[PDB]
Amino acid sequence: NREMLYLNRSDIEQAGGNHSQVYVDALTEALTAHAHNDFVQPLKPYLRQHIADRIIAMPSHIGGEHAISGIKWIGSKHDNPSKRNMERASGVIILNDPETNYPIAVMEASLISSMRTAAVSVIAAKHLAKKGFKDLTIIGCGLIGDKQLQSMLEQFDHIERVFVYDQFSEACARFVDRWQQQRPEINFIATENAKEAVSNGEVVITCTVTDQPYIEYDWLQKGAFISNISIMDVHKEVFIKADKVVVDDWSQCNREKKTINQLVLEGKFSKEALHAELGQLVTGDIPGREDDDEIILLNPMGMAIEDISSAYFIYQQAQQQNIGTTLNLY
Amino acid sequence: NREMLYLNRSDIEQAGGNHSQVYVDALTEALTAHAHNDFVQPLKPYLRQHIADRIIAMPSHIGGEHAISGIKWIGSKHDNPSKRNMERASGVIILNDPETNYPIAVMEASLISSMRTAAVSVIAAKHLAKKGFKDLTIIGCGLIGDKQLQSMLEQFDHIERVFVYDQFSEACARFVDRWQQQRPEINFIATENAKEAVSNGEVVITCTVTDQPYIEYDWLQKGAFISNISIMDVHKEVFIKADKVVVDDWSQCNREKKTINQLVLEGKFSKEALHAELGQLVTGDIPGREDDDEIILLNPMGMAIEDISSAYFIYQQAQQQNIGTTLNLY
Repeated sequence: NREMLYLNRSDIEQAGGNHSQVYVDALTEALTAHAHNDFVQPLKPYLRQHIADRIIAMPSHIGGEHAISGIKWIGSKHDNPSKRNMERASGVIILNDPETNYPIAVMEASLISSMRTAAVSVIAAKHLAKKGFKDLTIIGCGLIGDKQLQSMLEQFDHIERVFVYDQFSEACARFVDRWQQQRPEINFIATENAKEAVSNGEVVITCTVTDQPYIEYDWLQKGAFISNISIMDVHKEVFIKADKVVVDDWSQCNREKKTINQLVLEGKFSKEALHAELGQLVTGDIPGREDDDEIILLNPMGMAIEDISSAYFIYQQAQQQNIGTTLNLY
Repeated sequence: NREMLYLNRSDIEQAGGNHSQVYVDALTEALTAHAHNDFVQPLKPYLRQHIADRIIAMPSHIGGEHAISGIKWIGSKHDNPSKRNMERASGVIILNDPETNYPIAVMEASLISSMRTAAVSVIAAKHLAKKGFKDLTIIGCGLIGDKQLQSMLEQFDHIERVFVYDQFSEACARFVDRWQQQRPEINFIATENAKEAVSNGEVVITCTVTDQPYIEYDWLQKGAFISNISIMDVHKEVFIKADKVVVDDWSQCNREKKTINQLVLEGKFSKEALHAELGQLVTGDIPGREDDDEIILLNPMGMAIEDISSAYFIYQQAQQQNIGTTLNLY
């Protein structure tokens, strides 16, 4: 019979998707396959009927000993939390057996999506953050910020303070209150503005939904690593002044015309100026942080192979634990 | 609760998806919205790890009084029937509420896909075939050919003979035998070659999987309508010599470099030479067949709005009849 496994968010959590390790492990493998160019990843088509209101199709194939195909079909409505009391992002991931191309799994996407994006920060930090760093900064208190924080805390037990800013001060206060209770020994500090938050972080993670940059280069401590997960938060000067700029995929960043492409089109950046793709750091191909004064920027577009790899890892754990609903295709 | 309806192929059939009318009705509306440019349809990204071995993401939004978003994620392995005794094509359609962008349905795609492609031929024939035509030609005896035939027979009761060719003579014989039993009064004729089949058809439908053209212009009877569903079957001269060429979407056909784009890039065709987009015939914007000697070619790329419209029609019928499996997203 042609069957598929359906995994809702509860099943995904039950199968290990509520903690970072599975994502770190999945993405380490996927980033390795990426550095060996053993994947295929078409440009993501956006469906706009805000730069946030859209549904994005993210297909990819990851080659290798355990190859997998699939697509993340993920949408957002800026309005959902405020007007409808629903999460902003929603979606499904479909997995496909590359032997037959048949769909084999239908899974909830939003948890997986935000967890894999947090694992991006984790893996980058393992390579690019100062060793033993004590101060973490989160900008933006949504579900992205929440998974970013959860994952950093799981992966780096030396974090002692967390600086937190959201321009909706209310969202900030609720976020700090819950986390302060979740982790009583860690000092969570709600800051009065983004500058205060950024200025204090040895690792800074941007998790907002604006498209105007506010982060200025001189807010950055010497030795800082900034994981610019929400893309548009960082002023252009930062790209020009950081000692190292890392991306997930050069060809994606250099599409017309994202911030890096605009920099290239004037005479201000080039593939030559780029320190690394992330996968290249994973493989030990190119060094990561080399001293403790370097200010280092990661600017990831976000890649389908990350979603499909993660979802696939979780699917196998679910199958092993008899989790999920078996559906018939026919 | 965030819930979705899962409809497998059996449910889709139970909900009316096993007959043409629902597709004709869905596509008439979608083609109307297309002619009024009330849709958004990104270029389809192909995932190739044969021109047939791939998975295609087909996202679209159809505006209008009952707007709907969604994606068809549909794959093929040339090999599946021969090596694995599985259907070549497989896939899922996901539907999305454009209010929130949340997914609302997960449905089996392959039946819907082939049925909507047959409805394309039906609707085009209503506008472009000679009225009362008696002779139908099917080239290719797969599931595409099968749905094309089923739908023409349902929609045109004046068909008296069906000329059938498949280059795998065995596939042809099995197809004719089953259909001869299904419809005993109609003469099904297995032909010795494609030329014999094409030469006899007042309506000719191409349903093969080759990428080399064999159909020559002078095989075509005066007054013929050819629905070139499998795209590559028709020699270039046909595009140049037909009295009318109709497409589903000009911008899609003129992408670099399909047959029509190659014609445009040399000096041999232009948007000026094109008689119509299909939607324009539906709206009564541009006349269809104007006399009974005209030889008329339809060359459809295939469009996401057709899949999503059809799936949406079927979803509503399913909801009304309590068909399908309710899934939780969370």
